[PDB]
Amino acid sequence: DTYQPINCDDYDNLELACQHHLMLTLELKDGEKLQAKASDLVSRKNVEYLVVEAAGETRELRLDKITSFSHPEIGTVVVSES
Amino acid sequence: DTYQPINCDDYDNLELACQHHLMLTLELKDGEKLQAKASDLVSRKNVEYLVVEAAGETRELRLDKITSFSHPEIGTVVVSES
Amino acid sequence: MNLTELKNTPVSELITLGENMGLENLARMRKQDIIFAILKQHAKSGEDIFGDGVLEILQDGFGFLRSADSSYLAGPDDIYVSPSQIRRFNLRTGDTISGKIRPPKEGERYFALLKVNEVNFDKPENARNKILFENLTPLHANSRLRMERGNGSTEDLTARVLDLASPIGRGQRGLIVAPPKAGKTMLLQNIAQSIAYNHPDCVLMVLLIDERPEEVTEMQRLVKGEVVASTFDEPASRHVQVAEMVIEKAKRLVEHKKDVIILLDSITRLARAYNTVVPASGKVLTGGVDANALHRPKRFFGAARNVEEGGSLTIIATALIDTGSKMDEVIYEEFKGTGNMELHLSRKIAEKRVFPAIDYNRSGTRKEELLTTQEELQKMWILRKIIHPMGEIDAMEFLINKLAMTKTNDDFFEMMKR
Amino acid sequence: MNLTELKNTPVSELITLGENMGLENLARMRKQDIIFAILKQHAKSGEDIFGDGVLEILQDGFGFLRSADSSYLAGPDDIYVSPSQIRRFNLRTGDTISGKIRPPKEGERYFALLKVNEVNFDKPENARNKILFENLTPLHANSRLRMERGNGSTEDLTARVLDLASPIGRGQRGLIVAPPKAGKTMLLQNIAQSIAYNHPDCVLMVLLIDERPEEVTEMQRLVKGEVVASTFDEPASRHVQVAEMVIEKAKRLVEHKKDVIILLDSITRLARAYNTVVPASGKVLTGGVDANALHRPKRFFGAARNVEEGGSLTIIATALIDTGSKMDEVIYEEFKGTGNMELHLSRKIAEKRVFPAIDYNRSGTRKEELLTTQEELQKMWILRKIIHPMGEIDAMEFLINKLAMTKTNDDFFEMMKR
Repeated sequence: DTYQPINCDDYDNLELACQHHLMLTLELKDGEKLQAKASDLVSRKNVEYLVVEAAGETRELRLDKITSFSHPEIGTVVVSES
Repeated sequence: DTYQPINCDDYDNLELACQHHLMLTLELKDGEKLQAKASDLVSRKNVEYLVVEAAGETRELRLDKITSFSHPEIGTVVVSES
Repeated sequence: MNLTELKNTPVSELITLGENMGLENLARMRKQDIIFAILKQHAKSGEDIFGDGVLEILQDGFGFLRSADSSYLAGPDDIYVSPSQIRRFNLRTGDTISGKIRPPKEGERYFALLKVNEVNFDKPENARNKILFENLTPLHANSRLRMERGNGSTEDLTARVLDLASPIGRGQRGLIVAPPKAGKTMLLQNIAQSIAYNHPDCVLMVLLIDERPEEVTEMQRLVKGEVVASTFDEPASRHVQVAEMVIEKAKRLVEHKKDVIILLDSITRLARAYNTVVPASGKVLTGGVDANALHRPKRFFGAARNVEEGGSLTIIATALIDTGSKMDEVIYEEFKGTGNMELHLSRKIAEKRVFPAIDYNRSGTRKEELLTTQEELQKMWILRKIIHPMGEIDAMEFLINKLAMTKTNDDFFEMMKR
Repeated sequence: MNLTELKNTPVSELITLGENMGLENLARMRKQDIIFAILKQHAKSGEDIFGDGVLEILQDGFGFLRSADSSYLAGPDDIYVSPSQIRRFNLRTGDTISGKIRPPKEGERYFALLKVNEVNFDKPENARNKILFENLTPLHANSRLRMERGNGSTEDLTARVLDLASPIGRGQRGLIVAPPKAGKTMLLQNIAQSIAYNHPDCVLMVLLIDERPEEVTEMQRLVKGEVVASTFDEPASRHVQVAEMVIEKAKRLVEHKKDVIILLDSITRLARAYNTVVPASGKVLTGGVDANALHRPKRFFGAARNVEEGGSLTIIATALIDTGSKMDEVIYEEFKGTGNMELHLSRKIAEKRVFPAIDYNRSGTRKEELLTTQEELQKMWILRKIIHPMGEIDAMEFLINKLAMTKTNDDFFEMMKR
């Protein structure tokens, strides 16, 4: 319901991946897999969104719904819901 | 019963063995021949302790109870009481 | 544990806490190193660590959450915030940030922020939507900050004399011409207590520039509120940093519709520090002051204004006169007409050991019709009229002994008209 | 034997002792080398050797135990302290370490420490649990150091005038402004004598910067306590090292709840030496003085404080004016208002041959109510009121004449009262 901003370290890592523009792995709350590219992270109306595309779709996604991520260069970090 | 600070030369030789990670042959107050691998020492409650991972159990002990320490490479130094 | 409470405990308590926690060799370290070691040892357990501070933004882009307990001094206990958070939440210099923190990782020196909980004593969403201080329209002071204690004690006598001499309003720009050995320090002390008593809502800020440590300790002990200081041991860059941090914090607090009072001690020392720290411009006036040097303190002094939208920022500074150095004489000379409130102190009154040493015939305010009422203004002008022909020290002692038996101001006026 | 007694032994006796031991050609060798050879031979005999010294930690991390007999001058007789001992015992610069020493081995040209026995005149265990000097909370001076010997001698006249003019408190930051040939040396000497007489418990320190060797020997012979100095034929780095060692030792002594007094002559020479040694900053003030160069002397001069927990560090420094060089004038100007005690010597009084040449009107203290009693303060105020209107030379001659016909200050006060 009410949106909760993500932790500082997780946000920093995600925008580090954004500026590096590296291929990324996305896990939703149900536990699925999306091999996709993150383009930018945009905050609008006190809610931040990230644009991520599998084939150039540029889909806007919330930051709290993200479960985890993994890439060999940067160790995997699991976000905290509370 | 009260711990006595050891002489400067003995402490310097022991720390040299610790930093250089030499193969220490230890002779205790009783005279027990031990194969001690010295790594580091700590000071707690104004008393100096030396910790050795002999056979991986990592035992700590006092410094006033050591009669002698020797090494095939470096010159052996007898612990001076004065 | 909370960081802001670790910085308030005495050093002996911190040492005992570190010793019973399992740490050693903590006695010979500085307070900040002790705090950092204790925090690292606690975070080794993995518990939640809270903290708070004022954000200072460096030239490179990242910022540090300095603490007011150490007068915004750099140290190993400061929390490091990457430009990530400055871009995410639109944070300027002086924003009070409070939230959770984490121990540094490998290759990281200072602690890092983990989750912001409050910005400028407010939620981040409401904090990011506030109008900047520069966009706020200045106005004349209209609401008066009455600083009469009302208890009738001998300490309130100087406050009553000051109120009769020059009223103080919210957002007023105050300047005190204090010659040496004129009891300026105790005047600031009683002003601080009067403000802390009469108006608990207004945020009180006392900053000391180029002062001795004993004055710093006594000001911290007796003045209730926030007190920062910069002793003469520290270089001029420290004075510049302290002044900039305080003024930025004051502006950010005023943006949230709050009343802020800043007692500057003193303006001449800040101007000298700015002159020392500024690059040379090639044009140097008399006394060795650079033309571009004196412009920097004007940003501090010009920030005093009454915000029309809400709240105000008032700066009651003091200057140094006839101290023997022509540099301070020039600094006072250029700061002459830039303040609507002027308070003149004199050496002749102080050398007679009668306090306060206010020169009533030459000290006053501008646009005082807004601060006071009609009959109060009439009585004040009548009192000034009768004082005017009398001698300086004579007028001072006449004011003192006329105010001796009186408890308040209005009854003094009634017995004056009689 | 003991290193300290050897360093205190006269050179001829050292030569005779060395010849008796079996040495030769010691007559044309430096005293330090004589002591080094004697110690090496006595170590070859095989006996235990004691020694002591104040620790100076160098850039790498090892330390040297300098001796106060040679004003902490680097020499072959200094004791080498390996970084292992500094990590084992938490020792900082200025720590006074006394213990057994060890003969140098091949490849080493310094004696090495063997077993520490005393640190800062205390057991090694208790020395590691003393809070740092910086963390100690400063305070105002409240306990007075009485300078009046009271024996009625003519030498006590200057001390009595000191007590009448500027009371001295434990932790008072004193500045004595002295023009040339105004009898400053006799004033410092009398102050040191009176302090060593009245208060034997407090540690007395005399610091001389850029002084002729005859003055150094005079201070060494006459002043009770210990005196270190650096003659003008030494590099500025020598003055810097001497001052830093003195102030570190004073801080380490204050840490152990002791009262230390440092008489410095002069602050101007120390500031000039610091200016010479410091790297250039790019900003040069008037008179060719670096800006940041004055940050170091203040950290010295500002170390004077009255520690609330216990102890005290009282620094009285002499400043030089009228010397004809703008550097001295600007150095004085920067140090204008950082001292609790001010004392102005007068060339005009000195040329009239009356002593001590003290300007009563332009001298005093800050917050003198704490040191003295109520009746004494009232009497002093009466005296200052009486003296102030008249001339300067007349004031000093009147004060001397009135103090001459009485022994103690109290009797003079009663006589003045009548």
